[PDB]
Amino acid sequence: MSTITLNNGFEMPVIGLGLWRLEKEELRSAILNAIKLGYRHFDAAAHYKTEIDVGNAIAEAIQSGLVKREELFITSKVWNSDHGHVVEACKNSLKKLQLDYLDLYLVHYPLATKHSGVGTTASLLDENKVLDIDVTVSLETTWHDMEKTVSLGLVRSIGLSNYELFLTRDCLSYAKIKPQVSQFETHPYFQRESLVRFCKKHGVVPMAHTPLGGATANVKAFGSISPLEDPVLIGLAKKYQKSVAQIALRWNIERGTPVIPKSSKVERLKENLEVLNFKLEKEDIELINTIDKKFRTTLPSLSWGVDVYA
Amino acid sequence: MSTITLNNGFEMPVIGLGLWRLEKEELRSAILNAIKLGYRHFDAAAHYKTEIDVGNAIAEAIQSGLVKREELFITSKVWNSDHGHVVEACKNSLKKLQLDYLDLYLVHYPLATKHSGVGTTASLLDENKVLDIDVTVSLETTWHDMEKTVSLGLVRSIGLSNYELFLTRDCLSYAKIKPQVSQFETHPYFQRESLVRFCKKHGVVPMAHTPLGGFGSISPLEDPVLIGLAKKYQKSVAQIALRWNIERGTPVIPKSSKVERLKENLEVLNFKLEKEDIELINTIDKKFRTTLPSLSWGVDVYA
Repeated sequence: MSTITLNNGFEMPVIGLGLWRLEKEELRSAILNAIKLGYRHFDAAAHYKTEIDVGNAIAEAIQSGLVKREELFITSKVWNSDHGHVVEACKNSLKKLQLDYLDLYLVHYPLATKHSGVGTTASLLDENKVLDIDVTVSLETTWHDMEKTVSLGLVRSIGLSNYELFLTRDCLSYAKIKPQVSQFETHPYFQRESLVRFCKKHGVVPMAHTPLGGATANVKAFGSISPLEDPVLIGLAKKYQKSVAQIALRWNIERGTPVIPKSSKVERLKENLEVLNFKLEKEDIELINTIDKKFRTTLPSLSWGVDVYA
Repeated sequence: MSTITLNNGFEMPVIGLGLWRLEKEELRSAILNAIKLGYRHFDAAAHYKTEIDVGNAIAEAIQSGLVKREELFITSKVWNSDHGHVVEACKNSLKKLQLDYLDLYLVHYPLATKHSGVGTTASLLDENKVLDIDVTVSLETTWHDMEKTVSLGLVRSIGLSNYELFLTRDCLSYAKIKPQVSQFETHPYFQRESLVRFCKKHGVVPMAHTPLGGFGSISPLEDPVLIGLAKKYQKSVAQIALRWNIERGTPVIPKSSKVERLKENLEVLNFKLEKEDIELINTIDKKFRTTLPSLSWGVDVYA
């Protein structure tokens, strides 16, 4: 089976295509190729500034008969600048994506910043070139407006992005609609066992963005540490006759954590989706568990002038 | 200038004695010796299980004329198991400490766990030996009850412990009484500049617990930069580390029983670091967290 049941009954594909940093012709080809290969889950966001292009690619695929809307699981996210404008931000995402509903809508960060206009998300700086962090809209107020997007019928499922244990426990304690999903960076070098286990205990599906850590299949410069170069994963890739990326992705799937790897290259798109077609043995899961480095690789731009993980 | 003005007008001594892991005769003597040397700020907590002994030492000090209550700044904290029983927990701390009011009352962690009885705080475990974390009381509900301890006259100033940027921004956005203080681990190997600056921007005084940092082991007091500055200023490395936090408006609560160390820590008020030397220390940040909850919780809250 290729899906996981969310706590409101909807089925979510456990492999999705992460769309962060895909643009223009590469974005169009990636989405079309992915749908042709069998991808049914696409992870977008307002602040990627690509929702119109994502919508155009999905529209082409539907109009060409490659897939039906109801077969797709489409996610977007409300940016930090719209924590006080959730419903209108949601309507704007739907307009740009050419959709009547979203399958999943996430709070992109547990952080409100100065509003910059609906549909024109931004990370505005103050007089000292420091992120203009808002201190008027609570995360709970934002969450209750996420609940409104559900009651309005704009969104089926709602959830969190980049929330950790304290913030997730807080959400559970004030939520009227419990989050369906909590998405955050996790992979074999940042395993976050306690956070994953806590989400699952309370019926929240944890979802791994950045599920390969720093890693890409490109030729690159020295000085970028990644779980895919770990000898443990290299050995397991040889054992299973899989790529190291496939081993890393399957490790998250084995613990009930869907993955949204990013890729435009058809060979790799195909390999990542074929993670559905093998299983890791128990002892090999336990071997991968030993290589955690507690190593965070997905960070906000230095241009914020604030380390939110300080 | 031995105090900093909180956003509600009360003065707080920038050097305090942290009482974590002091008990029995060591605790009583440390408090009496600290007061005699000039300490006026004492950082207690319900979950340290020592409030009765802390209160007895403070009472003895006042009774002997060493100090008056109004000259002392006393802090306690509500434990994770009491996030739904804040006023009861506060009155219990006041009873054990033999005080009529607290100067400062902190939420010990941004985490609620299963209630274990007022005055008998604990970190309870579920069926699989994992911390029994509560999902019914919000941090905002706890905060409004911290505000109620102020309304009732039990507490002058209220604040946060072990909250970081996302949680502190959230508190500021729903608080009716803005927190006076945010206390967290910070020292030259875990400088957290963005968090310190954010607190200060919004009128919250950041306060450094674990201000000296950390077989074998690791410590900022062993960094060649601090060792060199110690010789340059003719101070101890610990004094350099403490002064560095004081220089950026971040009070410190070092823990210590030995009179010689108590005295040296308080004399941090008697010298200043030059701008260029502060900048030298700023270069040695390691983002290195050393103060962690017990492994017996079975959960890494910083996961």
